[PDB]
Amino acid sequence: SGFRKMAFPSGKVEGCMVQVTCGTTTLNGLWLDDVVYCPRHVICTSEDMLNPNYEDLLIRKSNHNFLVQAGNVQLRVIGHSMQNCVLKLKVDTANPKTPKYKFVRIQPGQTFSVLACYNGSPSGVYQCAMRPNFTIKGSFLNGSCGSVGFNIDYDCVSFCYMHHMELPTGVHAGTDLEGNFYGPFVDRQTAQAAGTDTTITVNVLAWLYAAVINGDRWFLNRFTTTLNDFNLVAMKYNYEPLTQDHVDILGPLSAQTGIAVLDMCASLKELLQNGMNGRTILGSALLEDEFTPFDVVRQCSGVTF
Amino acid sequence: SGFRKMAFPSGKVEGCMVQVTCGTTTLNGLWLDDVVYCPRHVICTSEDMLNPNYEDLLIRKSNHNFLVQAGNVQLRVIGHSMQNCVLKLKVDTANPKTPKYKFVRIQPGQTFSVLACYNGSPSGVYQCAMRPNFTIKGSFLNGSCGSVGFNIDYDCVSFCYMHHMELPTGVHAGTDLEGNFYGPFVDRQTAQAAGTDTTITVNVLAWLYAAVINGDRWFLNRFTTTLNDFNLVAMKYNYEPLTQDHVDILGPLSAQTGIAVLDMCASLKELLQNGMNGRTILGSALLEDEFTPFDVVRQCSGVTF
Ligand SMILES: *C(=S)NCc1cccnc1
Ligand SMILES: *C(=S)NCc1cccnc1
Ligand code: NA
Ligand code: NA
Ligand code: NA
Ligand code: NA
Ligand code: NA
Ligand code: NA
Repeated sequence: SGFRKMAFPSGKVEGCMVQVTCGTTTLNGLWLDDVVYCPRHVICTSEDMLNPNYEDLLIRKSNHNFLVQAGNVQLRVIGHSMQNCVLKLKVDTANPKTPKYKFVRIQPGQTFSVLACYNGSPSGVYQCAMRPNFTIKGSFLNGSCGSVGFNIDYDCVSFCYMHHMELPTGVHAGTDLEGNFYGPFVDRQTAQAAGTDTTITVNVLAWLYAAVINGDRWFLNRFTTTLNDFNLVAMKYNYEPLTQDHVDILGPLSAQTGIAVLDMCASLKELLQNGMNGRTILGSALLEDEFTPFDVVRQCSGVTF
Repeated sequence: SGFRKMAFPSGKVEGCMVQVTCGTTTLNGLWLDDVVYCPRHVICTSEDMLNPNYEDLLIRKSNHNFLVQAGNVQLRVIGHSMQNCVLKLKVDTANPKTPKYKFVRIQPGQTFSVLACYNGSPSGVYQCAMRPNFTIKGSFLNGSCGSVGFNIDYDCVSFCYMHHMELPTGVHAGTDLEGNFYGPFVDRQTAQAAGTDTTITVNVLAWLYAAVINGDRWFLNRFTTTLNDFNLVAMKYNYEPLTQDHVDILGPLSAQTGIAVLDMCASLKELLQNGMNGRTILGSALLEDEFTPFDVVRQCSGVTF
């Protein structure tokens, strides 16, 4: 009983974090096998960040200019290359703590854990979602770049995010581990604005299922709806449109609870139109959208790693 | 920028989790040096839990009846003893992953991270507070007993909680690592009710400081108050009384922001009397009370471990 915003256990990723310094800039790197991955903006001065030419800046850099430290211990850099917006630093030692891993590019609405790091050392772990506008709402200060986001499946870490940027509005932008930004963002200190941050409808529904499984049932009503009728209301409240693909993914929660997905949609429609009237669901006064249907099943069934 | 409910990195504690089985009951143990700590109710059948005599049940148990497994590998039990509500199982091997550690008994209002485990394996990590009624609001299923709560100071783990019980209301009870329950709870399946769950006022104020540091300032008003005047309002809204000790602990946040503690109290008084009028603070529609003043300073300054 109870339902919490839960992060994956961080130990497998803690063993991969290193410090990368180029000139006067220090941030974090990810050490997997004999490669260290980090944001390419490690090479930029404060002048440089305003309008950087990364290919031209990288000409003036050699292997020995990239200082990589794993705990108390210096790694030897034997190659470097740029892939999109990340640098790959080849080192002479394979990380002995390298977990089974994959690089995945996630979809908007997918969740992941962030291990926020400074100087190659972990500060804390929390759960994030990739927003529909391809930002994340993190907790990141200067020096946090190269911190990563991940999911675990038993013993295999799927890395999906590396932190690069804070926008002027205080939301966060970054890349997959191939160095491709999520969304239209660029690694330059220029005004970039995010688009509409819509609510992840399929995740809200999953969390309403989690609420029913935990005895918070006050919001269940006498109504049903259709995908087209629900979606007219979703559009008005800046919710993502629900598709049959989303209905299919919610099937196991529907089967466990005996509440038809379109019935839960009609409960959600009423909460949008009426508000919460000062009541809470699973200790929240807002509809929570950073749990996926997979997250709710995992937490409600006690899946381990 | 941004502010998140952040857990400590879990790796140091992941290395200490084991599985303990007695008869048909399996739960989690904490392996530090050559001792495994676990809830004494590991020895109880389902009949037994209704009215257990732990001393009498333990007479029928020998070292070889306690099955301890660390990953794929069986530990040899060479002694056992009961201390309050925990068993201490002496094993023939010191845990090679034993971190620097301490056992601490926390005060109500203090926060900690929980590593929720099943079968000795980690499921997830989240942040909790010790409530003023000495319950916690966790996420725990059957098999989660022996999961622990902890804080880290650089490289030293302070264990403060071991999970034992779910109350009929779905809140959680457990012990320190000396086996003394927090609150009046007992390790018996009998109806136990929690007292009033009051709000941790000093933590709400800390979070309002975190909000100002992050640019969420709409709630700051033109008023001040006194400790006695604020406390009349606190009592009416089931908030804990504020003491000068709490005012002193909030000093560094007051100094950083230039907002006098009693001024922030007057802002909080207005939020209690007026509500949020459908607005949010740091993405919450409720006043959050599970960040300590220490937690806010740590997160806002990027402290690592
Ligand atoms: C990374 S080392 N620097 C950019 C930045 C600053 C603050 C928050 N997020 C990213
Ligand atoms: C521990 S193994 N069993 C008791 C229990 C059950 C559910 C949640 N919390 C504790
Ligand atoms: Na990280
Ligand atoms: Na992004
Ligand atoms: Na959700
Ligand atoms: Na634990
Ligand atoms: Na307790
Ligand atoms: Na708080």
